[PDB]
Amino acid sequence: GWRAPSCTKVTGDGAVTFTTDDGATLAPTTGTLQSVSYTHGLVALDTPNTLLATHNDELQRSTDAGCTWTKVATLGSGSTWLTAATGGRAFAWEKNGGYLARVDGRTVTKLSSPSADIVGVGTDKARRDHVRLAGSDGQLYDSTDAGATWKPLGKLAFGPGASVYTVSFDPADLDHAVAGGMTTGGAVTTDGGATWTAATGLSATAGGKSNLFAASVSPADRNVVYALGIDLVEAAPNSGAEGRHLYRSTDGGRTYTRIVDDTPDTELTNSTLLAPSPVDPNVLYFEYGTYFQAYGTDLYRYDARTGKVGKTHNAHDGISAIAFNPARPSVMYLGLEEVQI
Amino acid sequence: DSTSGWRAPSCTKVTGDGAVTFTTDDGATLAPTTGTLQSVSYTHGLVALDTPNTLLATHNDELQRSTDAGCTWTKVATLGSGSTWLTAATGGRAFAWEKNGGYLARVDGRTVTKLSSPSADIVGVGTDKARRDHVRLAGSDGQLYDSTDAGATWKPLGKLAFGPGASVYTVSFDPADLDHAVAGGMTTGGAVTTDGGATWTAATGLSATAGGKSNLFAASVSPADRNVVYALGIDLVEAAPNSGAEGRHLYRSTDGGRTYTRIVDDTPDTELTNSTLLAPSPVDPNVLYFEYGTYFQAYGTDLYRYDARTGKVGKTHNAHDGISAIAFNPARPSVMYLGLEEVQ
Ligand SMILES: [Ca+2]
Ligand SMILES: [Ca+2]
Ligand SMILES: [Ca+2]
Ligand SMILES: [Ca+2]
Repeated sequence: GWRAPSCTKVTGDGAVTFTTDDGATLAPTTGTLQSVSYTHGLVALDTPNTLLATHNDELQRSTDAGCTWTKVATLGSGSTWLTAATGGRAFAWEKNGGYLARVDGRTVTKLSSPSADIVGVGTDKARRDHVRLAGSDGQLYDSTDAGATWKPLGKLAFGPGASVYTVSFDPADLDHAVAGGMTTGGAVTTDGGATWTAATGLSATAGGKSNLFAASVSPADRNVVYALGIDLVEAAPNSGAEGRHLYRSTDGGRTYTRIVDDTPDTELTNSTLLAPSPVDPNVLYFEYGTYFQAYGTDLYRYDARTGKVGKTHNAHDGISAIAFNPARPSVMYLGLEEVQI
Repeated sequence: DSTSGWRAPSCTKVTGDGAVTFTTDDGATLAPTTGTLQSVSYTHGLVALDTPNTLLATHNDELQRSTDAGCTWTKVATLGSGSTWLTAATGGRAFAWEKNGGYLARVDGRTVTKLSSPSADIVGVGTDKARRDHVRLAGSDGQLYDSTDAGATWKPLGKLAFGPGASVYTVSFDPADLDHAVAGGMTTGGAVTTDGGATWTAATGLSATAGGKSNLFAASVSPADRNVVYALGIDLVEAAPNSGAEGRHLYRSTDGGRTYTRIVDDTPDTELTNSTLLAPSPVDPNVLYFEYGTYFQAYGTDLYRYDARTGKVGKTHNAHDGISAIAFNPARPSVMYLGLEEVQ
């Protein structure tokens, strides 16, 4: 049922638009985005032509593949991420906060998160009531009643006393997850947290420490993981080297290789958004944007076939979220930021 | 009757190993060097001395000297540290010290006197222009120390800049007044003393939020105006999680370090890091030079020039991996000496 958008202009408040050319042009929106705005929540659902977004605390829905956006509800948090689930369902959650809710069509059920500091959420494609969640100590939690109740699952990803930035769940297999921590680098599980294996390759120095700020298992190939981190040995004081790179694993998160470096031409931060292509395992989108000096936003496209990074530029202050049209993934939905300087 | 003081370099190429060159046009062109800088190299130490046409540099562990305004560089000695910074004193003297280390030595002409630092984690050194043998030093706990015998012996001076358990990225001394110093802390923002650390005023303006936490990584008092201070920091409130904002800016004070205003933001056109080198003009209080460089994708080095008259930043670009130190010709400050980096 899914189709490409049958429009060139979007009817909505300006928080969500789309591009058909990797950001070279953005569809005009009827509304003008107002400061202060972030759009951290944006997903395509399995339901044909249906998307959800959260613009600040406003949950929005489109049922015509992004041509029209309408308010559904106001959520109890002003900064939520979305994770799609089977059957017109999604989970809304505050990254590094405690807010957690379930969306069923347009109905919102606020849940009791088992963690006050959520760093990842994953859903079971085969079992729509099955959902997992990670806390910032590296503990995974499991629910089989659509998030109504929760049990701890498995062991801590890096053992006790660790600070975990992120857990990315393989969309094809919730038993497969990657964790990124402070000084502890990366870890990977394939048995739902029963055992964890430390990743290598995030430092150019054997056994070197690193921060793994963000990770994303490719929906295109369970063996491909994209990551953002700092090699703490490379970032030795007085070196003046930041040590910040993007990385790629091709063995499911066991070993990583540097693929992009933090430069003015490929600008990285500790918060760079990672958007792997859902169909091409070679392709990673990422972005940089700032309102300062009205610099605008760079939308980057990495392709592992050559290792090269292309970029387009637009005038918005940032892109907070990216989703892909399932029928034509070259159509990309962009959730936008506007901050008044 | 003539004196023969400082002059601009009377040469077109530099005879030396390639760690130090000069520019007459803010980095648009760099003087060629006879030698080719080799990996792995950093030149963290570089100063112009008071003595006519004399400079010192440290290229890794090699102390180097020039007596012809940078046209010829020769080895002086191998130092006990491979990463040292230089602070000029009067006449022919400088102090060599390892930032965030314990190595400390005095250079007089070509003579190196190894000293015993009162701190194993040095974050700042300042010299007294009026008293040749008077020097001060800061440790990473925020303690200042005082020596009146050219660094041979030391006594603690004043109180900790921030207090117990609050460590310090830097202490910058006013070159015109060793009683005036700026301290930069981890989450504790900035402080300033005008009485040699007896009292410390907490700075404002490093966070856009009143009382907000911040990191003050680097600070430099203008040699052209004791009230002008340039600084590198992160506004930790602005850098809130999920905001995506890095919170990193350059700042300027016009009251000696009591209050700061943002002047430059971290963008691809004005690239900042937690280690951005700060080099205020020695003669124009409006002008600050700073640097960004990386060898990744052979990006090279941007040398930036901020001017408070207009608020604008200009830049030049060169192909080196980085500029690790900057000094100015005292007689002709548009002549700038650059210490360079090279990494495989
Ligand atoms: Ca960067
Ligand atoms: Ca704007
Ligand atoms: Ca930067
Ligand atoms: Ca090089």
